[PDB]
Amino acid sequence: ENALLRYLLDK
Amino acid sequence: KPEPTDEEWELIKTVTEAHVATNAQGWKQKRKFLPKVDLEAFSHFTKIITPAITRVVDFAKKLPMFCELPCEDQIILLKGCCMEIMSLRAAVRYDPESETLTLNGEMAVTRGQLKNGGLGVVSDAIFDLGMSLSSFNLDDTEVALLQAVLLMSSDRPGLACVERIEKYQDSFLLAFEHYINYRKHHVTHFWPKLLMKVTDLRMIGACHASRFLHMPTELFPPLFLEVF
Ligand SMILES: CCOc1nc(C(=O)NCC(=O)O)c(O)c2ccc(Oc3c(C)cc(C(=O)c4cc(C)cc(C)c4)cc3C)cc12
Repeated sequence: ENALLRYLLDK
Repeated sequence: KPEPTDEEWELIKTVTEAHVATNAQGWKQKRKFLPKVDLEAFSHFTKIITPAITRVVDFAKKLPMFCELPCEDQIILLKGCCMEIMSLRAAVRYDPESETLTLNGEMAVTRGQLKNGGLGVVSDAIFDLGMSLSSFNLDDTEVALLQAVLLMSSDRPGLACVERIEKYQDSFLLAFEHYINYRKHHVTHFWPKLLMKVTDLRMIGACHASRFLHMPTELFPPLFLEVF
């Protein structure tokens, strides 16, 4: 649930 | 005709750079012409989707205004404009001689490949945009500014900061037109016609979303699925 997006956004 | 202010010159520098930095091989030299709908067509395309989505994510992150929003807002803004931006980015790379779009700065596709590759009528829409964008002679600042307008869209379902986001888009819209004024394109009613292209790009993004409601999901790259 937007886990990969969430990652790419925080990093 | 009002030309860009100094705070606006800096906002143009900010966006142009973030776009140039996230735009593949800014490329005509490093090309690779590719050869009910064959999932073999999917392979070449879904494999190039993730690097393209990522570049959009990277462009977003390099605009301070975007980084100032809550993550759940950033997610919604990136979902809503990713295909719109990948689509503008291919359309400005339409070559009327080959009649091709350049994806990821290297792969040259045709109307037919992209459509039978699974895009359907959205393929005709993107080719038509590219064809009609040839006489516009959009430079890297104009493209980056279109991208910021699509990104900063206040009407996306679920948004929390509708008011802040709208305020940012008004900003880019004014810098964009004052820069358009500064550039004096040899095309009539240039600013109006651009706003019409923005609607063409937003139709592309709404139809792609609708065409992704097709039956398995594990066959589709995972970032593609997270940006519908
Ligand atoms: C051309 C402008 O859009 C694009 N632009 C670029 C690009 O140049 N990006 C520049 C940049 O960001 O630097 C691409 O690399 C693209 C790769 C695949 C693609 O098309 C797709 C295809 C070919 C199939 C699918 C699908 O899996 C699928 C989609 C729908 C709507 C329906 C069904 C059934 C399947 C999804 C997409 C995005 C579209 C791309």
